[PDB]
Amino acid sequence: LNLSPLERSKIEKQYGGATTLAFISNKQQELAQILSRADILKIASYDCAAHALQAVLDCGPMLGKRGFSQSDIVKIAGNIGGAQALQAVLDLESMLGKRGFSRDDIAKMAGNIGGAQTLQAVLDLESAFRERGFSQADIVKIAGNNGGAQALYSVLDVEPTLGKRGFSRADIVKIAGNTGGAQALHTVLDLEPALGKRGFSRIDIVKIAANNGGAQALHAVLDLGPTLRECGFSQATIAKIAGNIGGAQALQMVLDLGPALGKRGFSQATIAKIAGNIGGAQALQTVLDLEPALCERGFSQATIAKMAGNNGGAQALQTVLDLEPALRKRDFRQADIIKIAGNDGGAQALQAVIEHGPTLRQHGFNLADIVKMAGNIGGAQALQAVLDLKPVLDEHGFSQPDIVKMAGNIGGAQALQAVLSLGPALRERGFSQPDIVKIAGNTGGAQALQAVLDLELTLVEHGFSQPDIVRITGNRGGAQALQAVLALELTLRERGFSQPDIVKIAGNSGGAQALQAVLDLELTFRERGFSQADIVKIAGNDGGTQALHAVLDLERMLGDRGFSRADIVNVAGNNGGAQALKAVLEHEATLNERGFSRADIVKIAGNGGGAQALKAVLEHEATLDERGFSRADIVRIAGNGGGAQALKAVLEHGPTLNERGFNLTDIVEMAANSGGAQALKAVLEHGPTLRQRGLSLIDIVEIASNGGAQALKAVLKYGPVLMQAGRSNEEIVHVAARRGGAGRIRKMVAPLL
DNA sequence: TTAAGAGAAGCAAATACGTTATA
DNA sequence: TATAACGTATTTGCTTCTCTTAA
Repeated sequence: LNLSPLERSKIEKQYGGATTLAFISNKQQELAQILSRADILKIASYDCAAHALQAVLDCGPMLGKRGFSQSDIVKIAGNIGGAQALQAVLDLESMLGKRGFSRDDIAKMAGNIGGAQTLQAVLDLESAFRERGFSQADIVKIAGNNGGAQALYSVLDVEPTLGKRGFSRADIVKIAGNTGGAQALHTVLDLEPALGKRGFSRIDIVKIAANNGGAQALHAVLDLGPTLRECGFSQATIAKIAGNIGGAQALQMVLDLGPALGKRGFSQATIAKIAGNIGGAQALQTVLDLEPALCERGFSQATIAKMAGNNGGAQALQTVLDLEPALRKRDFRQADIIKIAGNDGGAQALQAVIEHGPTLRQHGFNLADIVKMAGNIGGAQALQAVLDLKPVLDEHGFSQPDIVKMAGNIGGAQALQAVLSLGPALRERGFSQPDIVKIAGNTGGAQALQAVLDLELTLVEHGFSQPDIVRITGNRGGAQALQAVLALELTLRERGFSQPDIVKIAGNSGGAQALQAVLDLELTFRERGFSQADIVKIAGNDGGTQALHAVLDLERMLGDRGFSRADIVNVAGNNGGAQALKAVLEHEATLNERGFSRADIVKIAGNGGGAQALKAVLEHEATLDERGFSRADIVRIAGNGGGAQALKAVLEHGPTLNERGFNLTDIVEMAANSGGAQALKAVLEHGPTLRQRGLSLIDIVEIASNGGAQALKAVLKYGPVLMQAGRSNEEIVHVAARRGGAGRIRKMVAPLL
């Protein structure tokens, strides 16, 4: 084996690694019979691998046949004391088997440090976790971390005393199910009293403690807690910082760095938002050390605080400091850069962009696509998976946008494999190809495709159908919703609900939480009393359960400020309704002062984004009066989805469009639609060209308000071509000035291109 | 050599909020 | 109008590396 002198040193730098490097290049051929070159080098990357490699050749073959996988074998031998843990499978892989333990089960105990004497700790307290309430499953999760024998021997010791102290058995498990959990428990048993007497909830104590190094986080609260409060930090905010891996390091780093960041501009809420992830301590230190080099490249400190405000943000800030020059010397705009690094693992997505970006444009993909596939958590995996799978997907008959669809969401790497693995089978069930692309086309897409295959048969008989199985999953509800439909549609079919009802409530992101939410709330709603249609209206949108709970919490106060039932439902019955309902109560005061009636607030709030639109009607209503717009006009412009954006647009492009010849009434008609901000934008930049081509002012206004930005961009691209082919201006305008005008125009060109 | 523990980075999935385009 | 279809934020939950301390 020709080891690159990099590969060598990575073996030699281990405690005993000199002895190992001899051993591998002595018994090459033996080892070659069980291990790949990768497997070897991975085993040899741990302290004393000489003895671990010898333990693969003694116990490995005699474990291929005891029911273990070679992938499992490596994960156990490759580790500190990995030779003891492998010895301790051929020692007791049976006394555990004789007690109903899987192979993945035994593998999961041995595949961390200390694995050997944890296996024999399970062997002894399978009977004391038994007559204790604890399941066999429990035992494994606790023991699936480094040295979980400490965790086991200690759960048995703290459970009695804090079983009777407001802690679930599945809180005890959350705490001990982490490397260094013995510490975690023993630190709780001595600190939850002092923490209750400081206003910290029981749930909070759980979260603070249920990470690696939970014990350090727990003292750090009793140490820096009070001192953090007298800086401007909530007990809510404090427990969010400490609720992560290295909370003790994030807290301490806030103190050390906060007042220095709080003078560089960084608001205390921004700072915490950065300190509130894993490695929050690292981000903080990195932000303060890369502000200027970044302040001098076009990065606003709100933009800087985004890149820092995720997992491994410290690594994001640096990979951008170094590679913004390169990617800007490529064709990437600052906002694209921030998308590809403003995610967890952004440093990786970035490097992956350079590493595959050119090779991808060659494959067919423009840069809007590459930013879409990289602008996700795990975008590095996403781009790499698109390469390796590209020829395959083409064979299976998938469009290029159909690739960027599946690849464009989180876990897109996974989604692509799933449509190769599953999918050829899914046709046999009777699903369409675009039906399949919908299933794979959202987050958790790989997961959904499996769920469909597992469940669709039992579902169709249960009184549902494939078309509204596609509906439930293409609409983001996913695997979770399909499992929840299955297990709940019976309780739901005794409480009075219909199938298109159950379909509607499932057919949204979060729809599994909603199905259960209705079940828990439907009575109290009916008690108040809203009808079933109301419950379904409120529930059947993204974030359903939030909306259902907010109504119940606020229906009183709203009815105390002039608003009717049918008002509350209309404000609740869109995405963000929970948000829309809190904003009504908070901005209803000054909106009555500024000339807006009750039914108007409902008009402004009774769409998705109602919280934005109400706030936006609080900002611009002064300076829209002094431009000439009536109150009634401000209500039309805001009273659509995206209302907030269309009021910013009427401000921003309003004047520049006046010169061009558009009257204020015109501006209103173009802005008073879903997408109005874009209709104005498009008229702004494409209006003058269309005027040079022979189109009326009135023509442009007719298209922009029927119509829309899309229909204008289409007249723009193909108008000339339709003319050359003998179409008239009057034709092209009548056809584009309606709903789906864009598509109508592009169906009119097509026989030409 | 083997354990124990602590911190950080990255990946995937689920859920929540918002904006646009389409009859 | 209601909804399809995106675009992103926020939240949970791992697995995997690296690193230190300790015996």
